[PDB]
Amino acid sequence: AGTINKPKKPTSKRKTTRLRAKISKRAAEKKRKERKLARKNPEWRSKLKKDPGIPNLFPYK
Amino acid sequence: AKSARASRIKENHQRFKKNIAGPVEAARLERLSAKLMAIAQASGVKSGKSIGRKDSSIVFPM
Amino acid sequence: GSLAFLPRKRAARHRGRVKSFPKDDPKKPVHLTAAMGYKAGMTTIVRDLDRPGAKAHKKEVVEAVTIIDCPPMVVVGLVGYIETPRGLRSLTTVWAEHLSDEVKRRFYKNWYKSKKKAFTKYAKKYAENNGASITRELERIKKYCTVVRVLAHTQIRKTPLKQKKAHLMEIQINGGSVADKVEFGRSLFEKPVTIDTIFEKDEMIDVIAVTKGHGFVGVTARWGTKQWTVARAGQMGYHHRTSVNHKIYRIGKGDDEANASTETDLTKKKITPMGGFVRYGEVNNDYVMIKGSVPGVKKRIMTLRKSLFTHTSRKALEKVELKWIDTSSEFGHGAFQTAAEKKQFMGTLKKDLQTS
Amino acid sequence: KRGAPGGKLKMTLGLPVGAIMNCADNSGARNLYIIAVKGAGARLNRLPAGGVGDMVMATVKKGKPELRKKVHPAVIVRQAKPWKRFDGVFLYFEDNAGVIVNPKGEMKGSAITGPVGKEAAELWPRIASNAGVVM
Amino acid sequence: TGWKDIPPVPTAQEFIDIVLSRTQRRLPTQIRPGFKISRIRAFYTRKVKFTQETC
RNA sequence: GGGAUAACUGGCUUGUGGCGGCCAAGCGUAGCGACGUCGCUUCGGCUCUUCCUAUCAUACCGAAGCAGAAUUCGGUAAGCGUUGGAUUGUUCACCCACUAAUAGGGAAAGCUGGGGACCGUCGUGAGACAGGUUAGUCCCUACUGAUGAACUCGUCGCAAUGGUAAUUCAGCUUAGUACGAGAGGAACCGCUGAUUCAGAUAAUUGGUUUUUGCGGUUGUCCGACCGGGCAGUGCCGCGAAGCUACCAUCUGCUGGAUAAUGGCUGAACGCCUCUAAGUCAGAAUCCAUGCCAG
RNA sequence: ACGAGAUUCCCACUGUCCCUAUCUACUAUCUAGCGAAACCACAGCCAAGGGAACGGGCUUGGCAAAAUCAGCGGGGAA
RNA sequence: GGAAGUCGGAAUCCGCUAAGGACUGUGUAACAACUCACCUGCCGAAUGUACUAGCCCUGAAAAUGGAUGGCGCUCAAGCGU
Repeated sequence: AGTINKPKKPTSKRKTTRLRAKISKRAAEKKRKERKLARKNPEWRSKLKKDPGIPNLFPYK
Repeated sequence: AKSARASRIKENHQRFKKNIAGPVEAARLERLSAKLMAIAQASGVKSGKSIGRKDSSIVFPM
Repeated sequence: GSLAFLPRKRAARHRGRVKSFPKDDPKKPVHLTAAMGYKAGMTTIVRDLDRPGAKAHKKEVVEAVTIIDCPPMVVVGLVGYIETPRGLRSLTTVWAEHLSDEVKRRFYKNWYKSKKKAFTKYAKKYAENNGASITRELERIKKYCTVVRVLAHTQIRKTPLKQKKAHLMEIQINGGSVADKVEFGRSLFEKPVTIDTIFEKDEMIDVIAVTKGHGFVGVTARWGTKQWTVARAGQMGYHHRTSVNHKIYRIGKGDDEANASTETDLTKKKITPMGGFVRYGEVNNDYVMIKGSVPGVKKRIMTLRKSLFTHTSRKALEKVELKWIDTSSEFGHGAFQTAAEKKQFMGTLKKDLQTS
Repeated sequence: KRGAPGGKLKMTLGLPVGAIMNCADNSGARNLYIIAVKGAGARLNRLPAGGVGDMVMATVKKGKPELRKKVHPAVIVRQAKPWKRFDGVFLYFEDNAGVIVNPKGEMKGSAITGPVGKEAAELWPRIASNAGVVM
Repeated sequence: TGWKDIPPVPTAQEFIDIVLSRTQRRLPTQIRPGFKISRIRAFYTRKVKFTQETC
């Protein structure tokens, strides 16, 4: 593409405060839905987790 | 069609300027310069050969 | 309209500047580049066309040409320029001794009431052993300058014009070493240079002049209508224009007494129309017959310069053969080329017998 | 191959779209009605116009019933609007007339009534063959 | 005369790409939820109709 | 009749349907699960300036039984253009052609045609009322041009910066050649015109006439003639000059760097590779010159 | 048959248009004299940002040179 | 019609083996021929595959000229501690 010779309109990185509140409200709303969905949790939880064990490259295995 | 600033048209014009138009204009210039040649030919400090000084700024005034 | 001519204001000067001389290399011989003339008018010619591949090949064509009165120019000075990071700069100029009254008139606004002493002390520089000062300037140009120009002024006492204030301009000297062209310019001092030496026949030139004025005009006639890009009212005309690619068809000598004669018609006549050029007068000097139309009103100063580039068309380097040149009156529906031809057609009149 | 003639020189066009010109051939048509001009440009509000030697598309208003069934190409032969030839002559005729011609350039009739314009005769050999007067 | 003037027949996948690219690039593709409902209806109606005509 | 509510959308939108099964790395220790495959199918017109590209054409490239011609699909590209009619029979409103082509949008906008809400009374299986009331808010700047004080007045120049311009088609030659069974049928170099656009110009042609220039003529008048007045220039013919007309004529120019792409040398990666270091060419593109202002 | 009735078609004419150009008078323009009104918080360059799709004064950029004359219409719930 | 591994349907075994598919592509009208799989000699020490986590590119944008606040910043004047 001929971007160097004829660049197009820049994409502004100057954040508008309208987006920032709107961007923060969605982050808060999305976090709440995860906590609510994790409360319903129709999914099995166990006690002992899968321990990967000692790495093979450890010289004193 | 091909534009006036086309690369191919410039190449063709360059050959025309070198192989056809060049010799003709060179012959014309010789004749014209000859006519103007005909009309025209019709101590250092004390002589001026040593070119000396006649009769805003760039540096800051010290 | 076109946005390439956008500031449609009156030209800052009535003369018009070249704004570009052709690129210079030292290999070509020494020559001049531009000249001045005065627009006389238009006339009709018949040309024996020799255009291979055209419909009018080996046929006669009727064309419109414009006549520019060109008295010889007098070289009265020399200017030298140097190259700078800020462009071209005038280092010094060397004027010639014994300037004429016309060229001094250019330097004054009220010439009649003035004590005419322009260049009075400069003349003493030549003749009072200050020739070292003149040579020092000439040597300064030789060893520091890259472009050398000639100051030449017209001779309007020869032109049938009520104006007595001549026109100055700088003409570049191209084709040679800086030392060679400086000796060229000094040798040209106090000397008339004729138009047939600057240009010649069947060559294509550019003409620079200020167009005819029209005053305050609306959008209909100014911008051609059926912000800066929106058509508005304002000044129309009196605009500086540079028209290129105009072919010289003939250069007349003025002293030939048969300027308008061709090898086809054996009529001893000059270029001036029967009764004289309308609103101009009689062309009594060298003239350049330029094909087509050219910017400027009659009796307007006309700047002729060479083509900036070598031509790429067969319209250049093609011979121009003339068959007949019109001389009938422009003051009406003229039908006679010479005063003799009118008297022969109508016989003798009542006044002719009474006087005789 | 559109029937736009090549090598034609510039002349004053004096027959715009929506004009009636006579028919000069013996094909059975009396007058023609211009509705299109071959080779016309594309500029706003400009009515296409023709000249001597220019192919146009025309319909027969009065004439033989067969010729009134289809739109025919035609070459303008005479023109009332004065125009200039390269010899410096401004000339004009006393009427506007054309000839029905197939898209290739062959005349449908066999004879032409009245003179034929010089530009049309030179451009189309078939019209030049069926002409009695050329001026 | 012959049958060399038959235009090429695209494959099944190439037919979809030709049709879907034409409706994407030959028509505007910017509609906003805040416009009038009739304007929104006209926009999407044009796309459905345009795709069929090309097909 | 009462209660909550002025109303909506703002990194929105665009090209690939939904539902069910099979498969499915994972998450997890049954459930979620993409790509594929199978099954069922108010409106219209008018516009000027500028911008966008989501390119219809013109420029250059990649691919296709692409022989030639004509094309088709795709890529870089907004430099340059994107028409004249019908709308007079029927409908999903869309035919006729011309042209190189007759692409789509934004600034969302004004003209022009098509096509009110409260009470009151008499009744309500339902409306009626010429019964009452009522909202309907020449200056500054921008742009285009023209002068200008200060630097003594003037002459000749430079060029920072700003704008920028050209476009498409055809014909001749190549050539009835390459190519092709035939029918048919190119291109580079060279030459000549025309369309659109732009800048000028009045020799010639046409138009215009208060040149009230000359002539003719109607009505009324100066007693007749001559010479004239008035009819807001009586009417008619010609009419220079001036102004104008693709209704006339002339002119429109050249270097560098690139995009797609095609390459050279050559690692990554002991093959290989146009790329990594290095580097060649290459579009109507970009930047300048030519051009306009200063 | 009749109708300042409407529509269609045919012939004729036309600057309606292709596509504009020219000319005349009064203005517009300048001068002498005379001489208002509407309206007026204060002002008046642009861009991006200024949560309440609100800017004219704030931010931070582009910039930015006295005093004037003429033209214009761009801005000033249901 | 022709079909020899290579226009198609289906089986896809054995020998010699170091190894070699009733064959992965080019090719022929069919062969032929070339190539791949696989094996050996020369060379010589580290490699291959699939995932995970960082940073970087793409992961869609229209329409007046403009924005990490501006200049500008690259072993930073960016990112993590």
